[PDB]
Amino acid sequence: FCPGPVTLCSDLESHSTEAVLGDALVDFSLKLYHAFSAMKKVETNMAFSPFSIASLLTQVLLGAGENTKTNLESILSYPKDFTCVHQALKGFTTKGVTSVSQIFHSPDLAIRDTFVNASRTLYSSSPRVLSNNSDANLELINTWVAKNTNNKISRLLDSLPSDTRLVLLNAIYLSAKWKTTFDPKKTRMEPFHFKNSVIKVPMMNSKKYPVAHFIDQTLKAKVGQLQLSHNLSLVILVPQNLKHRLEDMEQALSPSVFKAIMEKLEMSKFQPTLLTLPRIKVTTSQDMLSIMEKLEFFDFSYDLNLCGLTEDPDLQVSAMQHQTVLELTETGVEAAAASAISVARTLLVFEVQQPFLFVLWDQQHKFPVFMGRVYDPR
Repeated sequence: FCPGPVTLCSDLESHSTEAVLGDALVDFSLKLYHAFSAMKKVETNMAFSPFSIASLLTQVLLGAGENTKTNLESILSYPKDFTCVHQALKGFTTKGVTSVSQIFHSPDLAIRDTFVNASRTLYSSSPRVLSNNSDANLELINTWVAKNTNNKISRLLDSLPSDTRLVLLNAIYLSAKWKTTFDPKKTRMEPFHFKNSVIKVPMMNSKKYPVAHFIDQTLKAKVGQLQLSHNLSLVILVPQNLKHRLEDMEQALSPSVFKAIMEKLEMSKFQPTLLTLPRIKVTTSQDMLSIMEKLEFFDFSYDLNLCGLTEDPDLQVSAMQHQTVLELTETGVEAAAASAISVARTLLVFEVQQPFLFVLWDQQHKFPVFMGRVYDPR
């Protein structure tokens, strides 16, 4: 027994589910954030895409039965009978990233016909078959990923198991950039508070950068939003004083707090601000089967039901890999506006000079495209 293929939703029904999906992706983002943080060493930079990971998992969900279906739904925070999710996900795609997801399988694993067309339609690729030797396959996968990421991700995999039957892959990079360009002639070495010490890093600077910002009292953090191209923004969360550790802020960032931060920002206006921050440059490669286990999802390596994908009775995911590349330097779409001098006696300020958490936020559909943290900008 296996659930028959999911039925397509009308356009109207699919638009109604955007808000549900937005809510789930926020929930899911936080579960990932803590699991990513639990896998990594204590004071490290990281960046991941809840959206593109969710999309990959949802494409797997498309082929799941039994407990795996329920277990995936829980992880993803989807309610039962969320059948339009596969179309809504496709509608949320942002052109400010290039994301590539793919399922690769051995030749001895037969993919069902009903999964092939559903997959292509809804996720823009049907599963791809691997070769009969594994050296060939590594290079097949890495070349495919390079090809499809305009060479930003050229080594998604270092190795593969020798008995590889099913591989799940997502690679993603940010192509959007700052709506307002930073003047590279102003970038300056400034202090950044890291460990108990002060280090100097290059900081992008403006005296009047449009920033929407406030102070959140539950987080004890300054919250600032910078506008990007493609209806995306970067939201930066920095603990107020050096008194506060990023760790404590991480704990306090619940889904309600997170949501509230986002609803507040949609209503906060962008204002001329004295702004200082490092260049943000983070690449993270993560074995996602360890993350799925941290999230207490075990099905990929034990008792898997992907009956919709394949009839094969002895199935496990041999590898699941995610890579984000996220880079924001001075380059922006538009030149800074001008003002005549000071006029102002009081100027707004937002300076990023200690470890911080970030969310790259989709303003149109209200979800996190990326999330992560920077401890050391070098």
